[PDB]
Formats: sequence, C-alpha cells, structure tokens
Amino acid sequence: MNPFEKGPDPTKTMLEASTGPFTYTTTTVSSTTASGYRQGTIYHPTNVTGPFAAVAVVPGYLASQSSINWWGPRLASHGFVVITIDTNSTSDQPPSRATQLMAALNQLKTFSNTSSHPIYRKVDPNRLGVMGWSMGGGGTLIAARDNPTLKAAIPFAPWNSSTNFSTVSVPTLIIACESDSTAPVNSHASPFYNSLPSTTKKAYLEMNNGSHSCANSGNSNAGLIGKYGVSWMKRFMDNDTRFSPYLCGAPHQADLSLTAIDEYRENCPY
Amino acid sequence: MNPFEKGPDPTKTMLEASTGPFTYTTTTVSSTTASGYRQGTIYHPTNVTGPFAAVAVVPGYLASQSSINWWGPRLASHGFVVITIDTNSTSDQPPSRATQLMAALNQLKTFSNTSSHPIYRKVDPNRLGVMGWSMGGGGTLIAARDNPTLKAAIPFAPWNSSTNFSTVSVPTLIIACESDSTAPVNSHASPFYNSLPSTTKKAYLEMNNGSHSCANSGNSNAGLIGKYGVSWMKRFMDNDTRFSPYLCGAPHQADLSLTAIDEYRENCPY
Repeated sequence: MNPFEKGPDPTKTMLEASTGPFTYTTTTVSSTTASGYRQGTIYHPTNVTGPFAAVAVVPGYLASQSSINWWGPRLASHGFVVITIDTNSTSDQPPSRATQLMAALNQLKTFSNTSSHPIYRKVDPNRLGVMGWSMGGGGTLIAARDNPTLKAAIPFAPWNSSTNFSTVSVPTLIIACESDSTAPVNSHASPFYNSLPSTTKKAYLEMNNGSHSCANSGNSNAGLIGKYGVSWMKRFMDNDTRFSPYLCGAPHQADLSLTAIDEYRENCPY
Repeated sequence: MNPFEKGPDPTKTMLEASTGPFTYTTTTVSSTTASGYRQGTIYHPTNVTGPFAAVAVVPGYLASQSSINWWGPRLASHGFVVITIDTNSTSDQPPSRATQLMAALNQLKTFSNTSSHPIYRKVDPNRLGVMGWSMGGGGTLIAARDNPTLKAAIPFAPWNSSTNFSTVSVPTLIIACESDSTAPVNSHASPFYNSLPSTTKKAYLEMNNGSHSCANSGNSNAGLIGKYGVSWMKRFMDNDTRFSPYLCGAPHQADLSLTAIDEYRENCPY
C-alpha cells in the first residue's frame, strides 16, 4: 500500500468535478503574520487526517490572488494544503516570485509546527510543490531549478526572459494558452518545455484558443485543466499511481480528441 | 444617458453606511391583502421619483421576516422597492418559496398599478429581483431558473436538496457563511455557484468563520455585506456601471485584503 494515498479511486467524472471528495476550509494569513511575502490564503482539507503534501501558488505581474486562487479549493478538496500568495509588490519579477513561493512554503512548515494554528500537523514538510501564472510561472520554473527537492511544478501561461531550464529535475506540467498575446507560447511556454532534460518527467497541455488567462480563476475549461493539475500533484507529490492513467493511459488518450486541447506533449510513462 | 441610474456617484463610505442616500418608508401588507404569500412589508424610497427596480426577499424554514428584513431599509435607501415576505406556512419547501417570491413581485406590480396604494407608479415591472435565506435561497435559485426575465438573484446562506442550477442565466451573487453548520458551504452554497454556467454573470462572497446567520438581520458585517448586495442590484437591475469598481475593480481588490472575507469568486468583467 502507498501510505500517501488519500480519497476514493479516481474516475473521469470525479477528476472533472468542480470539487474533489474532501471538505475543506480556508484560513487567511494577514500581512502582519506573512513572512517573505505580502499576505495569503491557506486552503486545507477537513474531516480527513493528514498530513498532506502542500502547494504554493503565485500570480503574475500587477495581479493578485484572485487570478489564481481557484487552485486553492480544487486541490484542497483532493487532499492538499494550498497557500495562494500576494507578492511584496505586484511589480515583482520572476526571480522575486520564486523567492516568495519558497518563503510561503517555509511558513506553511512553521504553521504546521505551531499547536495554535488551524493547519497544525497538516503539512508533510518533505512533499512540497509550486504553481504560478505568467511571471509567477517563470517564478515556478526558477523555484524548481533552485530547489530541486520540490516534488512538482505547474507553471501556467508562463513568462520568463530566459528559456533555459535545462537543469530542472522537478516533474513539471506546463499549461499553455494557444492564443496567448502576453506570453506567446512560441517565445515562452513551448521553449521552456523543450529545454527540460529528457530525464525530467514532464507534460505540455496547450488549450485551444486560450487567452493569457486560460488557466486562471473562472476559466471555461476548469474541468479539464483541474483534472490535469490534480492528477499531476497526486502522481508526483503523493506518488499516487491511481492517477497515472489520467496523464499517460487510455483516459488521457481519450482527452486528446477534445476540441479544448489543441496540443499535448509528454515523456510518459509515469 | 442611463435613465435607470439613481442618486450620487458611489463611494466606499456611502456603500458601507447603514442607509444609502435616499429616505425610505414602509407599508405593511396585511394577510388579508397579501396574494399568494402570507403577509409582508414594503420598503420604498421617498425623496426620489421612480419608477424603481423591485426585489422580493424570503426567509428560511420555520423563519419570519425579522431574519431577512435588514435588506429592506438597506436596498430601499439606494432606490429599490423591496418586499420582505412571510410564507403561507413556515414549513414551505424551496419550490413553494420560489412561487411565493414571484407572487410577491406580481403583487408589487399590481400595487404599482393601484392609484390608492402608497407604491402607486413606483415599480418598473420590467426590472425585478429575488433574494432569500437558506431554503429561501434555494427558492431564489429555483425562481431564477424558472423566470429568466429576472434581472438579479441573491441567495444568502442558501440550502437546497439538489445542487444542479446549470441552466440559471440570471446574474447571481451567492453569499456564503464559511462555518455554516445548517447549510454547509461544501454541500450547498459552493456547489450551487460551481453549477452555474460560464455565460451567467456570477459572484460568490464567503464570510470568514461565518455562522448560518452571517447575512441575516443584526449580522456582524452589515456594512460590507450590504455593500455587495447594493452593488449587485445597482449593476444588474439598474445597469449602473458606476458600481462596477466595487464588484470588479480596485475597491473590490481592497476588500479581498479584509479578514471578514475568506473567499471571493467571480467572472468579472460583467
């Protein structure tokens, strides 16, 4: 038995649902408490005993938590602790966004070690992941490069000046928005994916006609995008091979006829 | 250029005040007069000429006007005609509460056509909305499903036996109470919001640690909650784009930093 396995055996319907099998609640982190980032919101499972793997999520340039926080409930309801952060400045660039992701994860560990905190004992400090939008997606790839003990990375509509992530060894799912005019896939998401070494478990999910906000809060493909983000975090943070079919097997292959997906790349099996 | 726009340009101060810029009065509807609901109280503006959009508000199971009637003064003082109703039986179920919401709106129309009545000519019969608590919030969503000519719907701490509102096309703001142990958000308000179509203008306002009564008369955050209800009815029933910033812009982003709000969802811009 895999000791990290949580929740019922997955199905397509369960993975595409707006919420997973778990109840969750949401705790605010004030600017006074927040260390190394401006402020945040923690989404954590309830009525299920952990500890759980934990994910930090960061927005893009001039953006706030509202752009990215649909990931909080979507992952929390599948047995993850999620922190969505606001950056010290909304003008922060990718390297700064990488530092703030790691600061958020470091504080989750502190909160998990604090008897008074709602998330006391909820975080497995050794099973951590990062996600982010646009320059926060650049920050996600920089965090992965600089912190290779991270278990998973999901940049979405990522933006970064440099395309060289040839040393990244963290399992990385890049979510790309076909029609993106802010972070064009041919200058950002696609070259990032192509740089990753052959030995790094990886995927590229490109959404048909996607604008730059195609994986943001309120998007019209939340069922499909959420199915991939949850499956990625289950497989790589929980080692949960019940989710492998949705990334690499017959369920995955059936997705590739959906008009919503214009392209998918991977180095399956995993 | 918008003939439905009433009153001064909005400010944070004006929107959080216990009353808006208009004076209002009340007219009791006896159980002898009331047609298709038990009885009610009408709240209507007095220092401004209409006609005005109209709203009906229904309570929850076993509950009376007193639980929901704070909305009367708050919305009437912003240029709406509001009827707070008692149901034929306090044991009426959500489909019955939906029928009674519409019967109350229909009688507001009749009174507005009744030369001797205090609200003669005050209702625009083309601009109607619904609100309700708990089973009354279930009723509100059922009314919106079955009456797509409605301009707006505001279920608050809603309860319903079914979560599927995937054909509601009426602009819907769901007000949720995070710690609700009567209509838990994980089983009611959140699934209702998540069922709404992408084409439906919508918002989800969840109050931090809120009990089931978090949006009822005498609640602890009536300035902030009433700001959202007034802004929703202005934006959608008056097509008043002056209120857009309070729902979708910088003032709204400033609210998301308040401890009182644990979650907000929307598909801005509207």
